[PDB]
Amino acid sequence: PIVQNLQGQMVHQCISPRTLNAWVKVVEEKAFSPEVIPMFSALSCGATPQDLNTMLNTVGGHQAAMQMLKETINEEAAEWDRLHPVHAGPIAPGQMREPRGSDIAGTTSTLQEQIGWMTHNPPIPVGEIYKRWIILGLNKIVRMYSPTSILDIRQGPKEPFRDYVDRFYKTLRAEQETLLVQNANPDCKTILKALGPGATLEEMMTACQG
Amino acid sequence: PIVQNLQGQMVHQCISPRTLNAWVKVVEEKAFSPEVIPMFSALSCGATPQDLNTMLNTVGGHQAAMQMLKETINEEAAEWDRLHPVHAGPIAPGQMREPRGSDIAGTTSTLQEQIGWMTHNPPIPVGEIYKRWIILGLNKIVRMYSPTSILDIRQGPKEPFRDYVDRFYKTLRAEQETLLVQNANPDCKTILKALGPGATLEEMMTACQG
Amino acid sequence: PIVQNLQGQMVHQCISPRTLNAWVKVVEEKAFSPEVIPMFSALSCGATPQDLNTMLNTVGGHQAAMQMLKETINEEAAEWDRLHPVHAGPIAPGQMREPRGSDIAGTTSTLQEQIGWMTHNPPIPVGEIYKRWIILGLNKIVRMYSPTSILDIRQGPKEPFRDYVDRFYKTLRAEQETLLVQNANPDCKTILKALGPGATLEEMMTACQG
Amino acid sequence: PIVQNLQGQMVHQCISPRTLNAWVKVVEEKAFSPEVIPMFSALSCGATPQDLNTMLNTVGGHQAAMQMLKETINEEAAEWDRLHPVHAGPIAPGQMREPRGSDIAGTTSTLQEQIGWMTHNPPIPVGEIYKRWIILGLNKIVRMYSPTSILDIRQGPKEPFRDYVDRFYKTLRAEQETLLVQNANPDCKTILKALGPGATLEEMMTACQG
Amino acid sequence: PIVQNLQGQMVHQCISPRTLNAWVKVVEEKAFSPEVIPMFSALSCGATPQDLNTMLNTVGGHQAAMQMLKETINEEAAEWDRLHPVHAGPIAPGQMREPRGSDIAGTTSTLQEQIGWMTHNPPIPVGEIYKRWIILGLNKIVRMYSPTSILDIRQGPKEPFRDYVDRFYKTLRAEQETLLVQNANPDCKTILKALGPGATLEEMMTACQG
Amino acid sequence: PIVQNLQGQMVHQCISPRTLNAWVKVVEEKAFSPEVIPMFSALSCGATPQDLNTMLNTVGGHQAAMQMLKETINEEAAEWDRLHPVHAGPIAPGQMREPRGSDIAGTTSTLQEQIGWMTHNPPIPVGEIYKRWIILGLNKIVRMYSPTSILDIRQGPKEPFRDYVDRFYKTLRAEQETLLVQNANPDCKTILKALGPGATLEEMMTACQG
Ligand SMILES: Cn1nc(NS(C)(=O)=O)c2c(Cl)ccc(-n3c([C@H](Cc4cc(F)cc(F)c4)NC(=O)Cn4nc(C(F)(F)F)c5c4CCC=C5)nc4ncccc4c3=O)c21
Ligand SMILES: Cn1nc(NS(C)(=O)=O)c2c(Cl)ccc(-n3c([C@H](Cc4cc(F)cc(F)c4)NC(=O)Cn4nc(C(F)(F)F)c5c4CCC=C5)nc4ncccc4c3=O)c21
Ligand SMILES: Cn1nc(NS(C)(=O)=O)c2c(Cl)ccc(-n3c([C@H](Cc4cc(F)cc(F)c4)NC(=O)Cn4nc(C(F)(F)F)c5c4CCC=C5)nc4ncccc4c3=O)c21
Ligand SMILES: Cn1nc(NS(C)(=O)=O)c2c(Cl)ccc(-n3c([C@H](Cc4cc(F)cc(F)c4)NC(=O)Cn4nc(C(F)(F)F)c5c4CCC=C5)nc4ncccc4c3=O)c21
Ligand SMILES: Cn1nc(NS(C)(=O)=O)c2c(Cl)ccc(-n3c([C@H](Cc4cc(F)cc(F)c4)NC(=O)Cn4nc(C(F)(F)F)c5c4CCC=C5)nc4ncccc4c3=O)c21
Ligand SMILES: Cn1nc(NS(C)(=O)=O)c2c(Cl)ccc(-n3c([C@H](Cc4cc(F)cc(F)c4)NC(=O)Cn4nc(C(F)(F)F)c5c4CCC=C5)nc4ncccc4c3=O)c21
Ligand SMILES: [Cl-]
Ligand SMILES: [Cl-]
Ligand SMILES: [Cl-]
Ligand SMILES: [Cl-]
Ligand SMILES: [Cl-]
Ligand SMILES: [Cl-]
Ligand SMILES: [Cl-]
Ligand SMILES: [Cl-]
Ligand SMILES: [Cl-]
Ligand SMILES: [Cl-]
Ligand SMILES: [Cl-]
Ligand SMILES: [Cl-]
Ligand SMILES: [Cl-]
Ligand SMILES: [Cl-]
Ligand SMILES: [Cl-]
Ligand SMILES: [Cl-]
Ligand SMILES: [Cl-]
Ligand SMILES: [Cl-]
Ligand SMILES: [Cl-]
Ligand SMILES: [Cl-]
Ligand SMILES: [Cl-]
Ligand SMILES: [Cl-]
Ligand SMILES: [Cl-]
Ligand SMILES: [Cl-]
Ligand SMILES: [Cl-]
Ligand SMILES: [Cl-]
Ligand SMILES: [Cl-]
Ligand SMILES: [Cl-]
Ligand SMILES: [Cl-]
Ligand SMILES: [Cl-]
Ligand SMILES: [Cl-]
Ligand SMILES: [Cl-]
Ligand SMILES: [Cl-]
Ligand SMILES: [Cl-]
Ligand SMILES: [Cl-]
Ligand SMILES: [Cl-]
Ligand SMILES: [Cl-]
Ligand SMILES: [Cl-]
Ligand SMILES: [Cl-]
Ligand SMILES: [Cl-]
Ligand SMILES: [Cl-]
Ligand SMILES: [Cl-]
Repeated sequence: PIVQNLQGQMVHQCISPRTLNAWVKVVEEKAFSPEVIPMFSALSCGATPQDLNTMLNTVGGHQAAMQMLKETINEEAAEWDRLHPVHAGPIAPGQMREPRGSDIAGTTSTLQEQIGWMTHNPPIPVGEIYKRWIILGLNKIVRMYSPTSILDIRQGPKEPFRDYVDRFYKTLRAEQETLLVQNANPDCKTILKALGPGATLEEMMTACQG
Repeated sequence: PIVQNLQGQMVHQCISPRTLNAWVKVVEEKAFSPEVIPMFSALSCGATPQDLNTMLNTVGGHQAAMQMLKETINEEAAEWDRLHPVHAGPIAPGQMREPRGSDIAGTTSTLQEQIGWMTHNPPIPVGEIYKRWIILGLNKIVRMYSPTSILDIRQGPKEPFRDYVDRFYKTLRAEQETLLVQNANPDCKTILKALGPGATLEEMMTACQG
Repeated sequence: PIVQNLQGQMVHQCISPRTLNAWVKVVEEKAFSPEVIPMFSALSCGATPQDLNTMLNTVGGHQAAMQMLKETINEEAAEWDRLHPVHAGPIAPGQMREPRGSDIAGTTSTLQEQIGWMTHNPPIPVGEIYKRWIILGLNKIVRMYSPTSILDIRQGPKEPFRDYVDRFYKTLRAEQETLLVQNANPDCKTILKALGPGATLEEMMTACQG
Repeated sequence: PIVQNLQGQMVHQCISPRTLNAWVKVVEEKAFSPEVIPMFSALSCGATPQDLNTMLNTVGGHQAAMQMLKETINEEAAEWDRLHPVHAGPIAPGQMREPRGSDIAGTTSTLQEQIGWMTHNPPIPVGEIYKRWIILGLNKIVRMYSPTSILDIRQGPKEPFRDYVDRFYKTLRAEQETLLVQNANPDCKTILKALGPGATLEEMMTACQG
Repeated sequence: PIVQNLQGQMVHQCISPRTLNAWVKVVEEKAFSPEVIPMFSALSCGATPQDLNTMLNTVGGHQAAMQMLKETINEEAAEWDRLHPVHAGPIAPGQMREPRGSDIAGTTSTLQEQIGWMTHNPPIPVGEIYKRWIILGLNKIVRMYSPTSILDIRQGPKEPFRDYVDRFYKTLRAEQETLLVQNANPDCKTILKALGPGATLEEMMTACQG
Repeated sequence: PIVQNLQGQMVHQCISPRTLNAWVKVVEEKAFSPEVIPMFSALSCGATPQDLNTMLNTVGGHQAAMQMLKETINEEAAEWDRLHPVHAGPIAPGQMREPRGSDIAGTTSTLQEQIGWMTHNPPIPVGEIYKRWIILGLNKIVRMYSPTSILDIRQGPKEPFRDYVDRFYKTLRAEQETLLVQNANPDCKTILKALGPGATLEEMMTACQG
């Protein structure tokens, strides 16, 4: 990634073995759960487009999702070229050429060019633009691999209300208020209807404790 | 987080994979025990609002508690806007705009803005203000998930006094003096009543050793 | 490797025990899966030819592949000498001699010479030239050890379409569009034929969900 | 803690996840064995009063001992106020207010104030003063939880003298010379009595080897 | 070891616990396999003669090999004194005395003297000279503990050619072309004889795939 | 320990949790094997007398040996006072008082005084003087706990000569040439007697391979 060192300058440093291993392990253990996306954004802090492709390439398996990640990046890269056409001409000394979509994705750009774009003044955050494309495609993967719909998360007759709300918002996070009340069991729904329409979650959970 | 480097300046650095993993593991192993709150405050030392949302997002499951954490942050953010209304006008060069409640929560604020607020002179510790909101909501979660009341922690007839005091103050910490004497078994309560009302814990524990 | 320190200068530092262990473990666990190649490129970030030979030497076993890696490096080193003949003459003060193929492979070159080449102005990235030779030979090993052909990856009658696409592009990555449709089961192929020839993968996967 | 950086100045840095985990694990595995006290003093090297409360708060369970640690800190803090009464008056620029007992314990003091006290010239080591209070209370816990008295550590008829001396000074360390000779078995005590009253331990152990 | 810090100067730093543990573990797990030698050279990067003796001393067991390592170092140290006799005389200020064989082995030399030799201008790499002696003796140990001769590595009638070449060059690496063809089974040797005398390994392996 | 930072000055830094854990684990797993002594010397690189007492205090159990370590340190400290009597008088500004035996052992000396002694010009290496006392006492512990004598290490009738030499020099290292030949079995001793009195170990091991 690009990290500010002891001085104020932004400089490139190699991706650490801990970062490489942490990203590989979180995909092996949690696949494409919703919490894998913010873990990816944190492990790729300040990452160059080369570092982003490194993390995505180290993932063995799940190639159906990774191929869908290819098509999404290609769609976003094509829209970038539609909105930012590169103007031909010799690049002035001390300046950088305009990045294309494939340049932001690290396909037609070198590490030196990515360092120049990200450390420019003003900078061209090609790493954050690429990560924004990857996270978008990763969110489409999480929604596609979401197994349960929010309409099928109903509280059991003996299920504690806390455990049911855990399953409700867990499914809601993968799929990306009153339905929570409607899907409760008859005993708790009677309690929640007498509580008022403007109750908080900690008020609803406290009312249906057992 | 924002860490003072070799020079005196405060600069941003990426959250480490060790910090990300340490927070995820402590929630998997201890859930919402009282000691998870100070562990969260230590792992989020100098954290920006972005780093705080990162730690809260990496938590898979327990979404009922995390959704209650949303409503608490929204309540504290709304009170911040009620006490600190943003005055319109162009921001002077070298200055930062006034943060709103959602800006402190990292919702409508960029990392660059959070760096400017936290490294300002004088600084606006939006990270510590946000963490103070999160810890408050986390304390409400610990009290809600506290299983046992302090009134039901009584010493057994054969239970050693040390083990009973362990259960007493463990429950007392989750729920957030004379009751300790009252809930002791008849043999130790006779000893403690003859010891005096101003005895220390190490004096009470020494008196009921067996 | 060669890492820019606190100052702007590029300086040599020893390869870390974490990097040594991470490369040995990834070969023990995944052998020559496609994702081992980008893991090798990331762990050898900024590596000198000496560090590259170190990583390749620490691999115990798989010597059939490592010997094929020798012949590939020898072929690329011989082509380098054919395109870059060293011109005889005394080396001027502050300058470096022209590297041969065996010099880039770290065979006839010292660490001091590799530091001088990589930190020259302009630099001679003998480490990146050598790594480009190693990755090329490693790609030939992955293709040789690829067990299944893409023609034999067909969807089962009861196999979910997601799992089949996982096996399809996993094999496709090792071997290095319409065939994916042709190798599907009759039920999904009927669905995909009525979808159109320009469908995306997430559209094809959504159409054959079961 | 407060660590001298590259320059000569003392600056604050966040407590590391390794330090947090090392202290939690050593209490889970060894509870209040005598060697836990020096482990606590080493892990809290240069720690601020905030870092000390962090380590003590991350301990789950053993709340009977931790509550006794509260009363000891309160006793030492009350004695500090009895010996160092704070004199009222406006604090001069560049100076710090006089710390109270609760200020040294991190109860009524901010991290900024603790940084100012510990980095003052001359410094006020509120962290070392607080740690001296904690270690004192921790030593009272070790002595209270010491199970065996030194009077009951006697050498068995077939017990090797080395193993018996191991149990002797292990108990002696928890409880905090001739008794070692008296508590030996008749065979070794006959040997030690003929050795002289001024024998060393390695001389006594060598004399009773079997 | 001696590592260049933030400035250009070479300075001594303590050997890390990770380096100490990594060397002890690799000897416990792989003993004296050929890949242990380059692992030793990498873990001892920039090591002083004191650090080299530290790594060799931390090895418990295998003392027969370590004693053979003593005699080899003594032989190389005696040859160094035969080629570099120390000339008597007072050492000038800012200069270092000429190292003997036992000085390079860290036997009659202090750490301060080793720092002065390795950081001299021009430097006397006593650490690299000592490591060159140790690696030479370690190579004699690997050849002595090599169990199988290359003449006894023959391909089985049903053994895949890939697995046989793995055993061939594994044995060849421990012992330190046409024989590979001769030791193949009759079916593959017929294929290799019709392939030509100038075939590569990947051509020979491809020809005998089954 | 005292480590040279980015500048040339020697400064104190806290002992790392990895160093604390590495020393505790090596005593739990290997007790007082000979290789524990050089592991202690490496982990205590640049350690102050306070850090040395920290490592020795974190050892739980083995108190018989640790108490023998007390008496040895007391003997060496008493000899230091006999050879270096402290001359009374006011200490000049910028100077340090003469250390006593208990000052070198960290008993009557503060960390600030130990920093002043070790960073003086010229320095007083009280840490290396103390470590030299500890290693001496640790060597007496290894010899006392050495179970087998070198006279009882004889080669079995069917024992391979390599395994027997492993047991020979392993015992020889704990206890601290021709005997190796005498203690061999009759078959190998006949071979070694016909080899000559000036044979090396690798020659003797090669001659008795089976
Ligand atoms: C090659 N490249 N081409 C693209 N677009 S394109 C013409 O339409 O195909 C494409 C795009 Cl859009 C984005 C980036 C890459 N990029 C990759 C990518 C990363 C990546 C992106 C993902 F979104 C998901 C990933 F997991 C990895 N790695 C690969 O794709 C490796 N891979 N190979 C094959 C196969 F063998 F089947 F072809 C398959 C894969 C993974 C996906 C399924 C099959 N690595 C690199 N390393 C070194 C140097 C440059 C690059 C690089 O620039 C791009
Ligand atoms: C999105 N946002 N919106 C809010 N308030 S609001 C209109 O009323 O809803 C809200 C508030 Cl108050 C605080 C912060 C966030 N914030 C989050 C939050 C963090 C967070 C806060 C918690 F207090 C508890 C957490 F675990 C995580 N992450 C999410 O909330 C992710 N999430 N999504 C859904 C669902 F899919 F169900 F919608 C659910 C969750 C977790 C809780 C239960 C369901 N991440 C971010 N990352 C990247 C960039 C910005 C942001 C961000 O600004 C805020
Ligand atoms: C010695 N050298 N010679 C070559 N070309 S050449 C005349 O034709 O043979 C050759 C080439 Cl092309 C590339 C680099 C090396 N290089 C190696 C190589 C690395 C390497 C390259 C690979 F591509 C695969 C690897 F795993 C390791 N290590 C070895 O080869 C060790 N090894 N030994 C034997 C055997 F004993 F069988 F001979 C075998 C091996 C491994 C492969 C199978 C057998 N390490 C070194 N360390 C210290 C100092 C210099 C060097 C070094 O310069 C070169
Ligand atoms: C709150 N505070 N108050 C005190 N003195 S006082 C009026 O008489 O009670 C007291 C004293 Cl003397 C010392 C320090 C604290 N301090 C603690 C303490 C640390 C601590 C000290 C110990 F010596 C042992 C510990 F483990 C932890 N943490 C707590 O005490 C948490 N806790 N809560 C309860 C309960 F819920 F039961 F109340 C219990 C505990 C732990 C002990 C048993 C019950 N953390 C903090 N974090 C953030 C900011 C400030 C602070 C803080 O200033 C002080
Ligand atoms: C003592 N010294 N003497 C030598 N040459 S000499 C007169 O002929 O014997 C000799 C040589 Cl040539 C090389 C270096 C050492 N050196 C060792 C050596 C390292 C070493 C070298 C190896 F090549 C293999 C190793 F594993 C370790 N450590 C030891 O040897 C410890 N050891 N002790 C005994 C025994 F007890 F049996 F005597 C045995 C061993 C290990 C080998 C088998 C028995 N450590 C040290 N630490 C602190 C300070 C200085 C030194 C040191 O200078 C030298
Ligand atoms: C206290 N002190 N006194 C000594 N000499 S003296 C009057 O004759 O007794 C003595 C000497 Cl010579 C050397 C150093 C210490 N030193 C220790 C020592 C370290 C140490 C040295 C060893 F060589 C072996 C060790 F493991 C630890 N720690 C202890 O001894 C703790 N301990 N306590 C008891 C008991 F409870 F039984 F008393 C026992 C032990 C361990 C040994 C067996 C019993 N830590 C400290 N921490 C904080 C601050 C100062 C100090 C300290 O200065 C010295
Ligand atoms: Cl790392
Ligand atoms: Cl995976
Ligand atoms: Cl794959
Ligand atoms: Cl831009
Ligand atoms: Cl369901
Ligand atoms: Cl419930
Ligand atoms: Cl569910
Ligand atoms: Cl990390
Ligand atoms: Cl969890
Ligand atoms: Cl979730
Ligand atoms: Cl403010
Ligand atoms: Cl109960
Ligand atoms: Cl009790
Ligand atoms: Cl309970
Ligand atoms: Cl490391
Ligand atoms: Cl392997
Ligand atoms: Cl091998
Ligand atoms: Cl070039
Ligand atoms: Cl198949
Ligand atoms: Cl499916
Ligand atoms: Cl398959
Ligand atoms: Cl850490
Ligand atoms: Cl615990
Ligand atoms: Cl608790
Ligand atoms: Cl003071
Ligand atoms: Cl007992
Ligand atoms: Cl004994
Ligand atoms: Cl006992
Ligand atoms: Cl380390
Ligand atoms: Cl071993
Ligand atoms: Cl040994
Ligand atoms: Cl030389
Ligand atoms: Cl064989
Ligand atoms: Cl094969
Ligand atoms: Cl074999
Ligand atoms: Cl550490
Ligand atoms: Cl132990
Ligand atoms: Cl103990
Ligand atoms: Cl001295
Ligand atoms: Cl024996
Ligand atoms: Cl043998
Ligand atoms: Cl034995």
